[PDB]
Amino acid sequence: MLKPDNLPVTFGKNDVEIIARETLYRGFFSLDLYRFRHRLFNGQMSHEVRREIFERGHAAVLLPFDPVRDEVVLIEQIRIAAYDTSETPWLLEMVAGMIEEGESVEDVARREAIEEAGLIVKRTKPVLSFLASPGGTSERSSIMVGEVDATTASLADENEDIRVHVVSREQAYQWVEEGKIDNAASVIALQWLQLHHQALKNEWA
Amino acid sequence: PVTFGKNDVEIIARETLYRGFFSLDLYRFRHRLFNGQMSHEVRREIFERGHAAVLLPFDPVRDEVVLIEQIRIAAYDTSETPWLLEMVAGMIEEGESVEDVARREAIEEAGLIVKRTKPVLSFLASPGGTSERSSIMVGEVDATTASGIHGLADENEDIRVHVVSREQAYQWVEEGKIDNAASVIALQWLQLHHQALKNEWA
Ligand SMILES: Nc1ncnc2c1ncn2[C@@H]1O[C@H](COP(=O)(O)CP(=O)(O)OC[C@H]2O[C@H](O)[C@H](O)[C@@H]2O)[C@@H](O)[C@H]1O
Ligand SMILES: [Cl-]
Ligand SMILES: [Mg+2]
Ligand SMILES: [Mg+2]
Ligand SMILES: [Mg+2]
Repeated sequence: MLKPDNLPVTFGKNDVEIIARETLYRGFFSLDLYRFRHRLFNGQMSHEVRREIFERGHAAVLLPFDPVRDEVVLIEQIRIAAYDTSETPWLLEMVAGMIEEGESVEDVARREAIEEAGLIVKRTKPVLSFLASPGGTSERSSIMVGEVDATTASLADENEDIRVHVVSREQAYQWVEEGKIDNAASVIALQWLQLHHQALKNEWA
Repeated sequence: PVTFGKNDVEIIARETLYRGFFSLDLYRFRHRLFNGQMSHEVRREIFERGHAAVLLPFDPVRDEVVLIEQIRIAAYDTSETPWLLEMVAGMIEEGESVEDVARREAIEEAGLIVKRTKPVLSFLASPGGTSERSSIMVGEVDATTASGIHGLADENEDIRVHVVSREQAYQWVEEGKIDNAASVIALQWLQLHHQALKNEWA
């Protein structure tokens, strides 16, 4: 038979038992309660543990990058939840969209690039996929870098709710360091780009 | 860059839809459009769970990182395993500073006594559906003493500590073996600033 998969952690998916899932509140996004038992590091089985989980979904995130002009296209839009801990709820972000049945991360990213920023992506490349806050939410965001021509930017579909900004990669990175760009998807994407722009520029050359 | 501020948004109401360990709130508001007019009323369901203090344990002398392992059941449906490799992290309670929480949780979750500490970055995990803000700090630790299982008994935290070189942790992030936001952000930051940090502390 097959050998088991290698894991970087101690226990795998088979070492936990999801006893039950109950909806605590059902709205656009449901807040659920998971009842489960899992192996402890000391070898013993746990009691039943209960956790409230915000079932948010799965998102596609696209970093529009122009390797020739070394620029990034950012979108400005309001994220009301940022109101209580930010100076302004209008954030500079990446192209993004929720992924539904039968859709791929790439399909959503390309479609969002057109709807939100009026950009037509060329080559795309998988970057990273992260869990926004796994202690309380199931959300998972997959990031891809999209090859674009920043000339075609700076009139898009959602132009009254979304404003497009074309800036140098270095300017964008600087804003992250200064804390002027602080939403997870953007920070991760821009740090990744700052760590890999040369190779990506040569790859797409 | 951004020009619209809080005066460009009219929060009509914030209602509590659900209140348990965490709360679920509804925001009813109007916000200005990029054509200058005000939007119709908009509703958004927001997950309110407080704010977090995150600590990246870094040994400048050995160039190693201390990671903690623990199960996060919310990762079950989209991950290969619910047990994640993460940074020390705690919920900031009533009037506690990011530093107090980060240093306290480091003892609690990993039994590490952090020496010098430095702020890193503060981010919003997902401004679209949650108000959560996580503030990351890097803490100087002696990795040769980091070990074993920890976590608070009364909270029922079962946490195991792992010590790996900084390069490995960074490669695991680019490889998707560490993929929770706080850890990814903290480790890419470390990879971008490790030489300057070693120079300062080592
Ligand atoms: N889903 C939940 N429902 C009910 N009780 C819960 C839930 N999550 C955690 N708790 C309770 O809080 C303790 C964790 O305390 P912190 O240690 O004080 C906090 P920590 O878990 O670490 O969260 C900090 C950051 O790490 C994760 O990524 C989170 O998303 C967050 O951004 C757990 O032992 C448990 O008792
Ligand atoms: Cl498997
Ligand atoms: Mg914790
Ligand atoms: Mg705590
Ligand atoms: Mg804790």
